[PDB]
Amino acid sequence: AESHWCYEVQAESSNYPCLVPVKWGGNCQKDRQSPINIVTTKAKVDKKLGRFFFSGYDKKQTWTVQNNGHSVMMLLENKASISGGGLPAPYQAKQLHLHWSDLPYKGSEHSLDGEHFAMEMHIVHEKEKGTSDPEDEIAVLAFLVEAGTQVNEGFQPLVEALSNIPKPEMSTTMAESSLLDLLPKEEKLRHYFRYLGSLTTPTCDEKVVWTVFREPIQLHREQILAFSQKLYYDKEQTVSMKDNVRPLQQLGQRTVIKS
Ligand SMILES: CC(=O)/N=c1\sc(S(N)(=O)=O)nn1C
Ligand SMILES: [Zn+2]
Repeated sequence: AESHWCYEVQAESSNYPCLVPVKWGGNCQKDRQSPINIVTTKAKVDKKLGRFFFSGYDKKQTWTVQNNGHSVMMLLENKASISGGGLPAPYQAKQLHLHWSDLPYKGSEHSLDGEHFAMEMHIVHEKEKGTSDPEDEIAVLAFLVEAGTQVNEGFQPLVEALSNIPKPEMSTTMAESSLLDLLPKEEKLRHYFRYLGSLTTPTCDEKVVWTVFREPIQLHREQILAFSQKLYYDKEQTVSMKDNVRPLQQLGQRTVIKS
């Protein structure tokens, strides 16, 4: 590898050389990659995909949030977990991070019926294994974010914290908030899409069971813009953090199912 991985926007916005997505190493060139476009009418209903159970999602916490140089990430340190969702085990929550742009019609990694959303939020969980690595070691819950004029009060603690972590490796503490504050209303999360894929940054390991919820989070345009306005890819603050999005990958011979 001749330089550090980057997103296209970083290569375009700086003279410092870096490895763009089509040139990424690791497992990034293998054939079960994410994100993908989901043709919603072609995903078959699987009745075994029931409701999710969220643990620790309703509890108010003061989360640590940090700029890791390619996103903003909340550290969930196993303080939450999930089960159900047609998942084979409970999964422990590790981190939450986001991908975004500064235009309403792009910013998501996945697309639904060829539509990208303003952001996409990933909550990353790790499988509770038994004795008897796997294709489903990691469960990522993906939520699409739609831009509008509705102020999302739940997001405010996160949005306000952004001012405090402009540069990579900076961390801060968010005001009291729960994970549910960040999500659509729980009852609306019964409809989701499911497929097997990869992590969307190097080394892009093919060990993710993906869930993409049908119901979008509503965020005000200016709450979304706060991400590109307050954050930077680099300590020199030369490239505002936005378009931290991997281009679409081919489904190949994989199948997408839905609840
Ligand atoms: C270690 C870890 O969780 N990193 C991640 S989370 C992730 S993502 N964007 O959720 O698929 N991609 N990568 C590389
Ligand atoms: Zn992600």
